[PDB]
Amino acid sequence: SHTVKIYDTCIGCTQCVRACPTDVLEMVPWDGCKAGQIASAPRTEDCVGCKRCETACPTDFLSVRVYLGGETTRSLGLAY
Amino acid sequence: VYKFPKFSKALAEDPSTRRIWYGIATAHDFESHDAMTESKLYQKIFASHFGHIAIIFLWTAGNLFHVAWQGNFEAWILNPLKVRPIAHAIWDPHFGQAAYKAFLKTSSPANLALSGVYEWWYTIGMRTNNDLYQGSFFLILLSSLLLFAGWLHLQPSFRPSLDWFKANEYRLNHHLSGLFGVSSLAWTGHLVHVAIPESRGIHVGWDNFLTVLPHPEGLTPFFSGNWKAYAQNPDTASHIFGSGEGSGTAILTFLGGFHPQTKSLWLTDMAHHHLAIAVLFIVAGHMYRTNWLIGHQMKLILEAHRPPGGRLGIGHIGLYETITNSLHFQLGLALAALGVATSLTAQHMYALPPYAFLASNFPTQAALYTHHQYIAGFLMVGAFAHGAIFFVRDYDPAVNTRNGEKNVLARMLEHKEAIISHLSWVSLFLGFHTLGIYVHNDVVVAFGQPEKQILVEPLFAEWIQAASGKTLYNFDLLLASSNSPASVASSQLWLPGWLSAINDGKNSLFLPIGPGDFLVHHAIALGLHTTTLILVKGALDARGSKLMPDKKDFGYSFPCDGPGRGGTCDISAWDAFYLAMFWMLNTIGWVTFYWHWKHLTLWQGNQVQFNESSNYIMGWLRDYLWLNSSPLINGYNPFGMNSLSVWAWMFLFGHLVWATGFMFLISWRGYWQELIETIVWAHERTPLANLVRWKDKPVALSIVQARLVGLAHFTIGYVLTYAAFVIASTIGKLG
Amino acid sequence: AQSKALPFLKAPAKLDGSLAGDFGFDPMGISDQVANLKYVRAAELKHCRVAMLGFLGWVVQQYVHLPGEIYAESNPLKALTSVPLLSQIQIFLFIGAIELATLDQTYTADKPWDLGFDPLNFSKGKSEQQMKDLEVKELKNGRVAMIAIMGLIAQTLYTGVPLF
Amino acid sequence: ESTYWEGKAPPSVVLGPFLSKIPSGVLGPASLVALIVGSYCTHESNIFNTLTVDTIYPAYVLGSFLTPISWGLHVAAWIQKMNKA
Amino acid sequence: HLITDGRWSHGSEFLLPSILFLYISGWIGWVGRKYIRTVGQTSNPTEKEIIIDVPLAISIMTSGFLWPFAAWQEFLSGDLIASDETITTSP
Amino acid sequence: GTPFDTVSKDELAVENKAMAGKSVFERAMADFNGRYPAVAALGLGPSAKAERWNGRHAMFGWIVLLATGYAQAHGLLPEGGMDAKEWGTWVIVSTTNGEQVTIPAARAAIAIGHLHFGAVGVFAAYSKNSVKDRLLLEPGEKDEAPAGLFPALRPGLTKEAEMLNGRVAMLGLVALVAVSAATGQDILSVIDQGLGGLLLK
Amino acid sequence: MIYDSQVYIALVIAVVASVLAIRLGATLYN
Ligand code: CLA
Ligand code: CLA
Ligand code: CLA
Ligand SMILES: CC(/C=C/C=C(C)/C=C/[C@@]12O[C@]1(C)C[C@@H](O)CC2(C)C)=C\C=C\C=C(C)\C=C\C=C(C)\C=C\[C@@]12O[C@]1(C)C[C@@H](O)CC2(C)C
Ligand SMILES: CC(/C=C/C=C(C)/C=C/[C@@]12O[C@]1(C)C[C@@H](O)CC2(C)C)=C\C=C\C=C(C)\C=C\C=C(C)\C=C\[C@@]12O[C@]1(C)C[C@@H](O)CC2(C)C
Ligand SMILES: CC(/C=C/C=C(C)/C=C/[C@@]12O[C@]1(C)C[C@@H](O)CC2(C)C)=C\C=C\C=C(C)\C=C\C=C(C)\C=C\[C@@]12O[C@]1(C)C[C@@H](O)CC2(C)C
Ligand SMILES: CC1=C(/C=C/C(C)=C/C=C/C(C)=C/C=C/C=C(C)/C=C/C=C(C)/C=C/C2=C(C)CCCC2(C)C)C(C)(C)CCC1
Ligand code: SF4
Repeated sequence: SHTVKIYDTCIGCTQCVRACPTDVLEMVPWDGCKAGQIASAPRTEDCVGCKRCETACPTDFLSVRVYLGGETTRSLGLAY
Repeated sequence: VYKFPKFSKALAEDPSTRRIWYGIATAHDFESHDAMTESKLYQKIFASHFGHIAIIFLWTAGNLFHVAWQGNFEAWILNPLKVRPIAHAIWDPHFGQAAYKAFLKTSSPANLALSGVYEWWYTIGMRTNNDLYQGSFFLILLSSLLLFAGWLHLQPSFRPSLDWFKANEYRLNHHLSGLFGVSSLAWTGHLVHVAIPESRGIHVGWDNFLTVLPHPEGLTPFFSGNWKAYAQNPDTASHIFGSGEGSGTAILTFLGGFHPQTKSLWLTDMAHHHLAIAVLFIVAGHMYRTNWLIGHQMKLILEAHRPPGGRLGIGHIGLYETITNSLHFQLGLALAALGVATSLTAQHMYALPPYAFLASNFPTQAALYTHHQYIAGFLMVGAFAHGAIFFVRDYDPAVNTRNGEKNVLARMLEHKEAIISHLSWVSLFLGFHTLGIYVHNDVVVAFGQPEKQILVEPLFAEWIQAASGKTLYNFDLLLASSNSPASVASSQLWLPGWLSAINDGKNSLFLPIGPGDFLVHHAIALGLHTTTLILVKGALDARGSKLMPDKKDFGYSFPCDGPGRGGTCDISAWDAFYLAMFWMLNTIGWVTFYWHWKHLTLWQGNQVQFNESSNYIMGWLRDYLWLNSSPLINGYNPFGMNSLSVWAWMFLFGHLVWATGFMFLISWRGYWQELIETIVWAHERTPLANLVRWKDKPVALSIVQARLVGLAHFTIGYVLTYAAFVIASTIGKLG
Repeated sequence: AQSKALPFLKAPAKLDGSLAGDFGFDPMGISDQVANLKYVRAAELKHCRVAMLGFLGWVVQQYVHLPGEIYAESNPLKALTSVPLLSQIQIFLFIGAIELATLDQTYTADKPWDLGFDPLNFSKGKSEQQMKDLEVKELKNGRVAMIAIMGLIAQTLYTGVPLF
Repeated sequence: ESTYWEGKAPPSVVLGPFLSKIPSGVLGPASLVALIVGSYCTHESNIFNTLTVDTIYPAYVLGSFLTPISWGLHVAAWIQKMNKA
Repeated sequence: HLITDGRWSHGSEFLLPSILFLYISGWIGWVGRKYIRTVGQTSNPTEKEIIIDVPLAISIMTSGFLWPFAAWQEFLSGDLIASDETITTSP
Repeated sequence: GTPFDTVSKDELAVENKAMAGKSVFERAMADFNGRYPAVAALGLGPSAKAERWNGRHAMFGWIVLLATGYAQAHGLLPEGGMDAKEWGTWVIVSTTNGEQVTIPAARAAIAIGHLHFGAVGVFAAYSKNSVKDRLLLEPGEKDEAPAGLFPALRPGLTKEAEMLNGRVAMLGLVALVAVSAATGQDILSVIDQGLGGLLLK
Repeated sequence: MIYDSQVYIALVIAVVASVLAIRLGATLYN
């Protein structure tokens, strides 16, 4: 499964979570930004690696980073 | 679906066919394997080196055995200029009677030998098919030795530690002195003892070598210091190679130039060369410090080399630990040196043929030059790729930095933009203007007015030729003058031989050059600069850029960073290697095209055809490719076939593999995953085939794998089609 | 200092005490690279035994020959080529059969030179001091034979006189 | 140890424990003498008299080797002079 | 055949055309750089690059005949080269 | 060389006390089985199953060699060479001067007979569930126990009898090849000499 | 022309080099 990391440059704009096609990211409470929220990656087993999450990231060099790793039938997007 | 990639658990859990594909392509990346330590890494690399040397020796033994068994070496000895060497016999059940008849040579269908091994083995003193068999036997014994050593050094009590592997001074002392100097000394011993008398008709085998004196005085002049005695009475100008007629007694001489009969370097010249090289390397092998308190510690040498004014930063202080702890830095250095060395071999074995009767073997000359230049390009690209790998995974900025200031290597990443910008400027400059002059000549000649061509005389290169003694450009410079101190100094040692060879129209020694040579050399410079630009950009930008300031966290080879930020196709350092492979192939193609056309015109005699038509592109296309491709394509026609039929088949095969590479390069993934899904549905929903199901889920090749496969097809097709063309054209044009 | 053979040098670290025949003779420090002295002692003893047998065979072939004609050559180096290849290949196959089991044995055992060869039981009942003395005798004789067999080969290759 | 340097001249340890103790007043004149001798040997083996098989003269050859050496001797002489030696 | 080693005897083959091109190309580069730096200090620098300020463009273009002198009067004042406001990648 | 250790103390050989005693045959078998599993588990290599099968084949082949000698002596074994026009250029052996020496027809016929027998063997190999004695070992099956230096003297159609006769036949083939190589005659010539003359008569 | 004995023993020696190769191959692990 791929690896997804969140960095404290998160501004809690939720654009990553609402762009994930496989429900990998979610918004959790935080105290490091104005919005009081930070993205989390608790379901990386469903991560497919499409990187839509970081295409919607407005922070300078990203706050969500996807590191491709071992492959799985879920991560390979295999309907068969 | 398990246990194949034993070295990687991440791959072994892949349910798709990607596991099998990636298991092959990651088998030799030992540093990325599961449960990996440095000691195991060095030990496995050591054993793999032993197995590799064993493979090389087995390959040489096979060549020797097949020349001894199915060749015509003995017949070729008596008539080297008319008998065509045979590589090995052919047994192919698909042959028709016509193919058998056409490939029939003596007793069985056989392949002509284009490796030049006949001339090489004849020069070093082999005259019998039993001498080759002895060499094959000995080489198989050596292969057995190396395999036993490789097995032994994986045993518990014989596995070397990291300190032994990283002992730089000991390895350098031994490699230099022992390997280079002592191997040169032993080669001089063989050259003299066996080769020198065998060229003079005296047989020196493994029986009468302790009783046949290589020199009549017999080691007396060496100890007495009368070393001139070994140079007295050299081979005359009427000496027949392999016979005592017109021979001499000298063993170490300066003669320069070539043998008047074989048109190759004097055997006594090469023995003296190897003796001098042996002495020099044995001396140089005592430089570094070992257990006897004298020598050099290279850490101190590197650290002490900081310019006092200060322009290289802190100097080379951190380079010792950087190189020692990285196997990719050393691999890149070795590959760059090997690439330069084999480029040197290619450029010198045609200008200064070292083997008897090899100058008149035009197909083998072309094959050898092309082979070595392609190997050179491969080695250079590998050196740069491993430099990029070192940047990605082995480079440590802390080691190469002292109190903010950066050392000589870390400073290469500070002006990396300057380096890349100036490489780009040079590439654009050369490309723009070389293409401009070529297209100007194209248009001007096409319009029927060739006098308006832009033809620049290569005066700088002709100046060098005159400096070495060529009296063809009326420069009267250094050795073209009989009064210059450069000429008076060697007027009694090697000028008469050298001048007689450089000032000869039948040699390849310093071929006469004109405007076509100028333009093609500028094309070669453009190719070199662009390949260097791609490779250097990939190496320096390997650790990150503006589009990906964390590229080092993704490794040397990864597909992309996604469609975000405008698109990040081919952003990894591996992709820079992948792109530079095309430019290396193009540059080597230009070099080999130039060499082959120049030598085809020289051998055929119509050197005016090259000097006139080489200044414009259509000249190349019409007079090299279209003209010399006629014998090759008529290797088989609706009327018959020739022994060149295999070369035409290889020509078409190379074109096919090239275009399949085009498939794998133009069409990307995603289009092949959906098609594979449709095929999967079709297989799953059809009777009589539902009984058979795959264990690994069939998926499309990964992006990086697809790039590799397309590059492999491109390169294999390129090499095969050009080898077929050059060989068949030379054979069919020059008899 | 600690070398008995070279009373002035100090021996290397691995040359001490046990492993009879230890006279501190390792000026080049070869023992510093080997992990232990087991394999090098096994190789030295194999060379010692082969050289003893070679010297004995050299002298006997000088004086005594088998009844057949093929064994009538007096010069051992000339007999190397005069003797039919069948005899030499049989000898080589016998040696290799002895050598493969000991190949499995040598690289792992604590006493690779101890092949268990004692048909006459010359060591049964001997004390430790007597056993060490026997080992010293064997090593001495073997080193002298090695020097001697190399000298015989050199003098036969250089003068043609196989003895004296 | 610590051959690394950033001042005006490197420490004398970079010369080895044989040249580290030579006074600069010895190395300097020795370097000049070696350079002159090597240049003369080179100009006597060649240039002034053309080389021949019968005329090699190990003195001139060995001599000529003092020219490359001279370079090192005067570099060491400067290093010693700047290090108050 | 063109003799481009540098000798003035065959100076009309390469050297004089070389000087002519260097003058013309320096003119082009100088006027382009001057226009870029001039409209780079206005409210909408990007707009003035697709829609050229033809008056200012004509003003700058005819002023390029002094490009060798202007270049060796701006390099002396340090106005030709940036120093450290230029951006650099991560390594 | 001196300031470091070439071999680390953590990587040292340990004497395998598990092979104490264990005569060279048992030691070799254990070393082969431990070093090369999944081919030892199949019964391949120095195994009793492989030895039994090879002994059976050696006995049958002594019979085949006798039959071949008889056929050569008694005017059988067709004469001439194969027809290159009929069987392609792959049957051509050499072309000395304008004539094509082809594979002898006798060699082709003998190869066809050997192909018959080898096909029977291949069928029996891919017929494991219907044959009395399989070729390879089933997972779990354990190799019959080595017979030793001398198998039990049990006359008749016994496992020991077949074992002993297979060993004898394989040794006979080894001796036959050794005699042919050392002396230099044909294999059938050696068999003829070793039968007095009653084969090629 | 080399004899049958010359080719045969070269083949036998090649076999020995093959057994040494698999031993190195198996020692470099699966
Ligand atoms: C005298 C002792 C000696 C000798 C002969 C060798 C020999 C060798 N060692 Mg080695 N080694 C030694 C001592 C020695 N070593 C010591 C003491 C150490 C420990 C410090 C090591 C540690 C060591 C390691 C760790 C490894 C080796 C390896 C090798 C092999 C290299 C591959 C090969 O075949 O190259 C053959 C090369 C040649 C015959 C010569 C090459 C000729 C060059 C290319 C031409 C250059 C000419 C010229 C300069 C070209 C430029 C033109 C000029 C104008 C500039 C080679 C057999 C490697 C190997 O493969 O292991 C099996 C390896 O991995 N050694
Ligand atoms: C002695 C030289 C040498 C050595 C020791 C290495 C060693 C290494 N290289 Mg390297 N390399 C070299 C030369 C060398 N290379 C050269 C010359 C190039 C330029 C072409 C490269 C380019 C290169 C790249 C781009 C990469 C490596 C990588 C690696 C590492 C893993 C290798 C691997 O996984 O193999 C895998 C082996 C294969 C996939 C087999 C490929 C076989 C090719 C396709 C040819 C087979 C087709 C054949 C010709 C069939 C003929 C067709 C017929 C019809 C005629 C390893 C440390 C990789 C790495 O991760 O390094 C850390 C990596 O990404 N190297
Ligand atoms: C007109 C302004 C201008 C100036 C002063 C420069 C100056 C430079 N460029 Mg450059 N460039 C320009 C426009 C300009 N460029 C444009 C429009 C492009 C897009 C095609 C490029 C693409 C480009 C590349 C790809 C590279 C450079 C490089 C360079 C440097 C080396 C010179 C060179 O290789 O020329 C390159 C020149 C060209 C490739 C042709 C430029 C096209 C025309 C002639 C320029 C445009 C004229 C413009 C419309 C005039 C309008 C002004 C008017 C309204 C007043 C140098 C800093 C190289 C570098 O970094 O080396 C250090 C390099 O690799 N440039
Ligand atoms: C053979 C030998 C020892 C053999 C011992 C054997 C086999 C013992 C085997 C057993 O004990 C075991 C293992 C185990 C027991 O349970 C069973 C037996 C079987 C009992 C020693 C030779 C030892 C041989 C030695 C030391 C030889 C020294 C030779 C010298 C000095 C020669 C010098 C010369 O040859 C040159 C150099 C040049 C010539 O020209 C001049 C001269 C002078 C002739
Ligand atoms: C001698 C032999 C093996 C000898 C092995 C030895 C000494 C091993 C010794 C070691 O293990 C120890 C002791 C200890 C180890 O630590 C070390 C070593 C040293 C490794 C095998 C012969 C093996 C001989 C064999 C297997 C013969 C097979 C013959 C067959 C199958 C018959 C075939 C035919 O019938 C056909 C097919 C068709 C007919 O036309 C033709 C024929 C040929 C007649
Ligand atoms: C067993 C054998 C053949 C067995 C054949 C069988 C079972 C055939 C069974 C059949 O069902 C088939 C298959 C097919 C049916 O249509 C026919 C029958 C018949 C029904 C041959 C052995 C053949 C055995 C031979 C040839 C043995 C040769 C031995 C030699 C030379 C020994 C030499 C030595 O003994 C000395 C001299 C001295 C010692 O110290 C050293 C050595 C070397 C050991
Ligand atoms: C990336 C990288 C890398 C790589 C790199 C490379 C690959 C490089 C290449 C390089 C090269 C490839 C170089 C080359 C060089 C060359 C030279 C440097 C030459 C010189 C020459 C000379 C000097 C000569 C001279 C002369 C003359 C001219 C005449 C004759 C005589 C004489 C000799 C005098 C590494 C890994 C390291 C690291 C990391 C980074
Ligand atoms: S890849 Fe990016 S987008 Fe696709 S799931 Fe994993 S996180 Fe969400």
